[PDB]
Amino acid sequence: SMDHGMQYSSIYWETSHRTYLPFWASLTQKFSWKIMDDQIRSFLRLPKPVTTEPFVFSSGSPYIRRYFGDADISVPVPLHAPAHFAFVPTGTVSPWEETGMETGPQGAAARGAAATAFRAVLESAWKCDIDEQIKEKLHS
Amino acid sequence: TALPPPPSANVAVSFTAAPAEPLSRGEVKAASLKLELQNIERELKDWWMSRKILRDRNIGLFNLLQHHNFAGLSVNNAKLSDSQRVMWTDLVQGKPDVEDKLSVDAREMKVDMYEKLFKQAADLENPCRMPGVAYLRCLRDTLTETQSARRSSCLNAFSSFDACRTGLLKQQSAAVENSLVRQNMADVRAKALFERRAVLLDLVEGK
Amino acid sequence: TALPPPPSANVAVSFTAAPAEPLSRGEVKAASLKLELQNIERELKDWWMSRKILRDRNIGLFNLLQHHNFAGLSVNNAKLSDSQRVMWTDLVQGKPDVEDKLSVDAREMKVDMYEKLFKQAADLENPCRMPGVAYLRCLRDTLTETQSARRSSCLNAFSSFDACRTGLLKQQSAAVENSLVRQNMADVRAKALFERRAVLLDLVEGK
Amino acid sequence: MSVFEARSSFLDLEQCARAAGPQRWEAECQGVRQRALQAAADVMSRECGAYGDSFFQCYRHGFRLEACQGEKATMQLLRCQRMVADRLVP
Amino acid sequence: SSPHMDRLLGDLKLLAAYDSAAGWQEPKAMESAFQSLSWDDADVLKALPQYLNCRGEQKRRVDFAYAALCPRPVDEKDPKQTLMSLWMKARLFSYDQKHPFVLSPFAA
Amino acid sequence: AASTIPISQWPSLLYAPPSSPANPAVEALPEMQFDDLHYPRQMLLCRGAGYSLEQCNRMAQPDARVTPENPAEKLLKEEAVAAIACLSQREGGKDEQCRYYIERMYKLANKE
Amino acid sequence: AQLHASEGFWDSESEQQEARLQRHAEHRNDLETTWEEALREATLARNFDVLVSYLNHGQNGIPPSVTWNFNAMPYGKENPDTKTFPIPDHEQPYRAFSLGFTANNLSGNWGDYIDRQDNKNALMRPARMMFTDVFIPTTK
Amino acid sequence: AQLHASEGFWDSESEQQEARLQRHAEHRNDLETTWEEALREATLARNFDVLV
Amino acid sequence: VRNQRYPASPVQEIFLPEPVPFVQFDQTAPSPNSPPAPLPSPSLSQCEEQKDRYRDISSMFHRGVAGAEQVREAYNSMAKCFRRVSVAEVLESDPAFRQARNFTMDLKQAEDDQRYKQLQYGRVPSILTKYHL
Amino acid sequence: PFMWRQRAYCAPVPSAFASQQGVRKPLLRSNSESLSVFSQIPDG
Amino acid sequence: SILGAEAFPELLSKVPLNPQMDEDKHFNKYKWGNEPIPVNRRTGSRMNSSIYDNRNHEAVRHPWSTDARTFHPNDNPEADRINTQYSNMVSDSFPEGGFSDAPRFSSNWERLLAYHHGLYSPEKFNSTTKTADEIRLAVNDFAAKVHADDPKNACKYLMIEEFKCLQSAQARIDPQGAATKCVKWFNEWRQCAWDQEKMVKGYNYIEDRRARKHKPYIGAPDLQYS
Amino acid sequence: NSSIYDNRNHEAVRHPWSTDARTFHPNDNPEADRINTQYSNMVSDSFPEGGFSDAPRFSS
Ligand SMILES: CCCCCCCCCCCCCCCCCC(=O)OC[C@H](COP(=O)([O-])OCC(O)COP(=O)([O-])OC[C@@H](COC(=O)CCCCCCCCCCCCCCCCC)OC(=O)CCCCCCCCCCCCCCCCC)OC(=O)CCCCCCCCCCCCCCCCC
Ligand SMILES: CCCCCCCCCCCCCCCCCC(=O)OC[C@H](COP(=O)([O-])OCC(O)COP(=O)([O-])OC[C@@H](COC(=O)CCCCCCCCCCCCCCCCC)OC(=O)CCCCCCCCCCCCCCCCC)OC(=O)CCCCCCCCCCCCCCCCC
Ligand SMILES: CCCCCCCCCCCCO[C@@H]1O[C@H](CO)[C@@H](O[C@H]2O[C@H](CO)[C@@H](O)[C@H](O)[C@H]2O)[C@H](O)[C@H]1O
Ligand SMILES: CCCCCCCCCCCCO[C@@H]1O[C@H](CO)[C@@H](O[C@H]2O[C@H](CO)[C@@H](O)[C@H](O)[C@H]2O)[C@H](O)[C@H]1O
Ligand SMILES: CCCCCCCCCCCCO[C@@H]1O[C@H](CO)[C@@H](O[C@H]2O[C@H](CO)[C@@H](O)[C@H](O)[C@H]2O)[C@H](O)[C@H]1O
Repeated sequence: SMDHGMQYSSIYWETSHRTYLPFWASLTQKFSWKIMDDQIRSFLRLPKPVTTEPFVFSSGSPYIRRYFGDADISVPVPLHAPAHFAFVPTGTVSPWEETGMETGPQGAAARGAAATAFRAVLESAWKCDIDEQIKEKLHS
Repeated sequence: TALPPPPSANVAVSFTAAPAEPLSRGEVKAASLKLELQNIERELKDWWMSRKILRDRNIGLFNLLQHHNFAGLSVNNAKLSDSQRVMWTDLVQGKPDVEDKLSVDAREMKVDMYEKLFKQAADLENPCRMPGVAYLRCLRDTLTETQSARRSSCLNAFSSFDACRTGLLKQQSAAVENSLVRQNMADVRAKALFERRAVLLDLVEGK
Repeated sequence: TALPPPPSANVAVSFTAAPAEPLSRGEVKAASLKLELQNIERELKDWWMSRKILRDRNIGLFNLLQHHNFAGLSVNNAKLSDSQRVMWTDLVQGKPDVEDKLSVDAREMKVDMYEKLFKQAADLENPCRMPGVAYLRCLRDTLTETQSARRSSCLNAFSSFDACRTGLLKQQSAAVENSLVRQNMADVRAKALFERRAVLLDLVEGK
Repeated sequence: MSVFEARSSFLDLEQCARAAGPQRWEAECQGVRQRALQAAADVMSRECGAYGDSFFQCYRHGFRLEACQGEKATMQLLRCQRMVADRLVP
Repeated sequence: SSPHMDRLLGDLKLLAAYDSAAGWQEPKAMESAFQSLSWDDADVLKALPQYLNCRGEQKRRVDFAYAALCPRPVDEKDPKQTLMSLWMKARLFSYDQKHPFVLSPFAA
Repeated sequence: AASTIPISQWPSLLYAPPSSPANPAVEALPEMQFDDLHYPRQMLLCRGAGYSLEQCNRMAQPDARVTPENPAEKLLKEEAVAAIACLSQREGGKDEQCRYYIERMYKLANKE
Repeated sequence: AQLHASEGFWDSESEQQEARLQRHAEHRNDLETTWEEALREATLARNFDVLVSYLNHGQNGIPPSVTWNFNAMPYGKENPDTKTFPIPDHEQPYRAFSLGFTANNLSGNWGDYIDRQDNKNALMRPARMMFTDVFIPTTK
Repeated sequence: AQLHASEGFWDSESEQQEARLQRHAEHRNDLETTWEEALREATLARNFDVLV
Repeated sequence: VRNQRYPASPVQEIFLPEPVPFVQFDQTAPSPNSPPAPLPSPSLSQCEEQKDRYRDISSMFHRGVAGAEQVREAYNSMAKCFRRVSVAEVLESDPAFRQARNFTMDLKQAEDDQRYKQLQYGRVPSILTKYHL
Repeated sequence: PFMWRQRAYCAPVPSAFASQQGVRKPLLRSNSESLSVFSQIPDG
Repeated sequence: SILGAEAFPELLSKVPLNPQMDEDKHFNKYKWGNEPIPVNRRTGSRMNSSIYDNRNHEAVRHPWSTDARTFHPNDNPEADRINTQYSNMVSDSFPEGGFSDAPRFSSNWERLLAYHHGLYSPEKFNSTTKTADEIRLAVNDFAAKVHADDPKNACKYLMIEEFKCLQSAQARIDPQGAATKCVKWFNEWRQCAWDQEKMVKGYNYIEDRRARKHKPYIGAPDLQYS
Repeated sequence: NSSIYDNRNHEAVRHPWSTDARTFHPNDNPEADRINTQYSNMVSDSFPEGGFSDAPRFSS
């Protein structure tokens, strides 16, 4: 329901805003010297742009120009089928699995050294308390 | 209440912590135990959540029925009038019949009350509706008569009505019994799973 | 493909079909067997769906990597150029070093190629990136020298590089082994569950 | 590292203490003592890590979260430790 | 019956409270915290001068733990912050010299 | 007075925080570090060298690349010990019982 | 522009999420139907190899991990999500100037090409017609 | 008219369905949180009566 | 509920804002030129009410009509009374604290000292030392 | 090159994950090209 | 034997850990009181933001059932925000405890499939906001690694700044919103890469002669630019 | 959804479970000749004979 829409906003001209168009503007028309310049260059053998040559020296990898019906409209296209490399081992990561909940080195490392250190500190304090309890129990 | 999410590393660990040596027999057995534990916990959660949801829903239904002052085959309502209770107990357990002491107009009124009550109680999908309505229609036909002469004519319909009635009662009893049995079996199974999980946690290994 | 939905009654059955008598011992045992069967089927479905999804995803990843012409620590790519393959095998397994036969400009070019390749291969999260870049920087510093004089200076960094390298290799091997073991255990468990379900279906009762 | 192992370690400790005596136990039973404490510590970590991580998170966030309100963040951890001790040492 | 654990958790709570009161501009609350920060522990008092002179692996362990707990560098001019830091480090040093720390995830 | 800090000014808020009664060392905030990859990297390097897990765990050491230590703990040692003694004896310095030592330390550290 | 549309660049985050959900749901339904079929066949045959063989009855590549869209790009004269370093005034452009006894362009602001605003203030917006030499109303 | 609005009479089927879904989700989350808490307590106490 | 720092916010903030407070000490009172006098050495002769009230409240809690806050309060009072003598023993025995006890210094020497030049934080080593490069 | 799942502007286009397609068009393209005007259109 | 005797000094000495606890337990040690953080800012769900989206200000849809009550950012904040630290600022744009749209998967294959289709990541769903200290630690580690990678690089601080802005905007839990902020530093890094390359490999162009009206006015100074 | 006074009109109905959002489209521009005018062929213009494709498979 987007095509053929109604006029949603109003069209108007504010009082005394200028138009910058004379009465012969409709008979006026545009012009570019580019076509004539190209003809003259071709006839006088003037320096040509490098876009006339399909091969591209502007990079190290091979590029070839694809032309759209004219030498003025071109795009470079790479020829290489680039080989990519990964200095990575396979099967070393399972991102879907939450690893902070599983017990193990991978779990602690998905957690952090701060949490592991805190756990170790709690462990040490608990061991101190339990050693005191063991002493007071076995001395009896 | 819930716990806060667990802490995560600030620096990115991609694979640096991955093991550089294959697992051992004890670690494999520990992994198997972990899987068994998670399966047990899944079963326990299913049982517990089903039990909780059903209990809550049924207590809510009971409170709603008590709020709207409902009465069923098991007459367990204290806010009932004695007359309404007598009429409902006659429809459920006894025999609806008009007394000879009443005038014909009062008999018509009593039969209309019976019919209104029973039609509001039983819908078209209910099996006992047709027998009940037939019996009450026979009563309407035999208003200007005595109970002795009305029995011979209305018995053939009261029989079917009482049959459907007793069928519903037996259905209710059997439902209660079967639900109790199933519930108890499920609870026993859950308890056994809990003890199995306890022993597996005593045997688990790791840190 | 799927089956069509099962047929439903046209006339409304509300409770007319409910049992009017409590269940029996055999029926209770059959219900217990049905519950066991459904649990077994749930476990089997979990195993099968996980296996299927993982297989599909990993085959798709392999096809994508083959389509984009990727090469990893296990050099299993046939569309590689011999020069690229030599360079990658030196970065993974051998020792990157510039030959004395080359001119200084060609040595600089070779080191730049090594650096570009290794930086595209290893990201900042990778552990071996810093040792590799340090070794290549030492090479850049020691271009105008012989291999004999360059070894004494670059060995201290090549050691760390080779250590990280071998660590990654061991990680990959251990991952393969552990995944195989876990997969085989899961498949054996699924097969056992299937046989248990078969015997329970031979014992099931009802119609 | 497991409850069974920790209980066996504590039994070894107690029997070696009964063998040595109340005067030379602290000098003759150090290795068994350390092993028992380490096993009990592994058990405590495994069974109370969640609560420790929760307290760590609350401390990081200044006890501004919902689960950090009140004293449960601490009482849960203390109760877990007490339960582990009462299950191991006696 | 768990004094070490209790006082550790209390000191952590009081550090958090001091930080919050500083953020909210509350001298009364932050001084209350500083005063309640368990200054009457003989063990930590006796370990303080030992930590002030320790060196090597023990010091590195204690500093690693203190960076895990309180990684923010306190202002070198605030004696209250300096003293609370010293007290926490001395407590950790006492715990470590009684039962050393095991900070690595890999262990057996 | 204290106006809201939009989300676009948070990176500067992290390394140039506003003034508080308990400020950190802003000049040292870029030096606060705590590596979560220390032990994983150590183990990886050792296993690549060829050591076993036990040898790696015995050779492991805690990270030295952590937040630097406060120089006050070495320069104001005696004054800090005296202040801590005063606190331990006077219940944390309630009703200004360690103002003496605290002010001596503050002067030594600030110098107007 | 059509190439961008194939990649979902002009789509919103809601539309991207809905497409992702649609793929998820189709895949899930296919999987569950295949499981039902496989289980039925393996039950009537009493063999596990049938279940195993049903694992390859359906792998081109993978779904994209992340997506980028046009609405995620920031815009705004005051929006600090576009400000890295101040642009010098001798490089910033000028706004048009119109001033006369009859009309001006200083009593209002029309805005940018994207973020437009009404030039008239609230009190005279209901009387916009009165500030125009010509007015073409909406279609409704 | 305000009474009708309390009962959701002026609301559309989409809005009714969304409210229904919202109730469903709140209830589900409450249930799962309560289950996690109950399981933790019953595991630290090793007793089924706590779950009950 | 908030007690605004600037009730006349549009006007007060401009010409009389609030400064960052100073918490090390009051700063409005004179500076003592002498240390505190050594308090009398304590002993267990002052734990009477603490011990007896802790016993009473623990008994009443075992009954179930006391509570836990009272128990904690009483136990902490008693523990403070004991920590007093523990700390006194530590201070009087350990030699490292004798200097701290007989420590004395004046604001003039404090201002004349020059240790504040060396209060600069260090620099964390390079991350290459992890790989030993 | 550090936070790939969080930096989608530096990620490949969804047509690259598909494993299917004189000289051919490149198989791998990024979304960062959207930040260039003459990346796809010509400079004619 | 009572539990936790020496562990609640906050309770024994009426020390509040925050103005909320102060107001609750009636300690009254916060001179400025407390302005409660409402529930819509304490918790909530992820929402669509752009005005060029039809479902704007609506909760994000997931494969799982989710509470659709959204987190509302602070759009009309009070003039005085006494605590201008990151702790109190982050609550205006994210909930500290994370969003309330996390799933509890009934099975592992559902999790697998969600991840495979790009609808779930634990890094994104089971997590809290990052504290300023954590952000700084991460940024400083990344900066050290980049410096070790290459000191004589010009785009180094630009890469560090995009990393910093991502971390500050919490890209772990709001990746799209954070990229919306950091793409500018990415673009600057791209430009710096080209500039460094053209300085290394000498790349220049023939500049044309000076234009006849390079100066708008003869009396104007023509400041020379490299 | 069907009503024009609904904002999500012509959009699939949302359920607690994941559902394919491709909707059944009624026959709005039917051909003049509908040779079979039996209920069998008429019902397909407003409902799918095999039912809708939004059925759940509950995990529990
Ligand atoms: C109180 C203050 C006092 C102090 C003063 C203070 C100020 C001092 C400074 C001076 C002011 C400077 C201010 C800054 C100016 C900037 C703004 C500006 O200038 O432009 C704004 C304004 C903005 O317009 P715009 O929308 O932006 O469009 C801009 C375009 O560029 C232009 O738009 P355009 O091109 O569309 O408009 C041109 C227009 C007019 O252009 C012309 O006509 C060209 C001029 C020719 C003039 C000579 C011909 C006169 C013929 C008279 C004979 C009539 C019959 C006699 C009857 C007698 C009885 C009544 O063209 C037409 O409309 C159609 C005519 C086409 C034919 C023209 C050529 C043929 C001419 C011969 C006729 C032949 C007919 C044959 C028909 C076919 C038969 C087969 O520009 C204009 O409006 C331009 C026209 C202005 C005309 C104003 C009408 C009044 C003229 C009298 C002025 C006062 C006279 C004083 C006494 C002297 C006379 C006696
Ligand atoms: C960061 C700091 C920055 C700070 C700021 C810095 C600022 C920048 C730097 C500034 C540096 C300083 C530079 C100096 C200041 C710049 C000023 C400037 O450039 O101006 C720009 C600015 C315009 O720029 P703009 O961007 O284009 O603005 C928009 C357009 O203006 C919009 O155009 P519009 O749509 O509104 O249309 C206007 C229309 C307006 O057209 C009319 O008003 C004409 C109406 C005539 C009606 C009666 C005509 C009767 C004639 C009949 C002829 C025979 C029949 C022929 C039939 C066809 C002709 C009708 O067209 C014209 O304007 C025509 C102008 C050209 C003709 C001029 C005629 C001059 C004759 C003078 C006569 C003197 C008599 C003296 C006798 C003394 C008494 C004894 O100036 C204006 O304000 C424009 C209006 C100017 C007023 C002209 C009014 C002339 C009326 C003459 C009536 C004579 C009747 C006498 C009767 C009394 C005796 C009985
Ligand atoms: C060179 C100076 C001398 C020549 C003067 C030229 C004409 C002066 C222009 C008209 C002055 C009054 O302009 C009137 O106030 C401002 C102008 O920005 C506009 O007001 C509008 O923009 C302002 C921005 O500042 C907003 O605060 C206001 O909410 C909005 O309505 C009105 O729409 C306009 O009607
Ligand atoms: C005795 C020496 C001669 C005395 C007379 C000097 C007259 C010079 C003024 C003429 C106008 C020059 O205006 C402008 O300046 C210089 C030339 O001067 C040119 O500038 C351009 O060409 C000159 C070559 O000489 C380059 O050095 C310069 O880098 C380039 O920008 C412009 O193309 C010209 O447009
Ligand atoms: C049928 C008969 C046809 C007659 C043909 C007559 C041809 C006449 C051609 C003259 C063209 C000159 O064109 C103009 O000249 C001047 C100097 O001369 C050039 O040079 C001028 O501009 C450029 C830069 O803008 C610089 O060189 C310099 O600043 C200035 O000298 C202009 O760039 C050029 O646009």
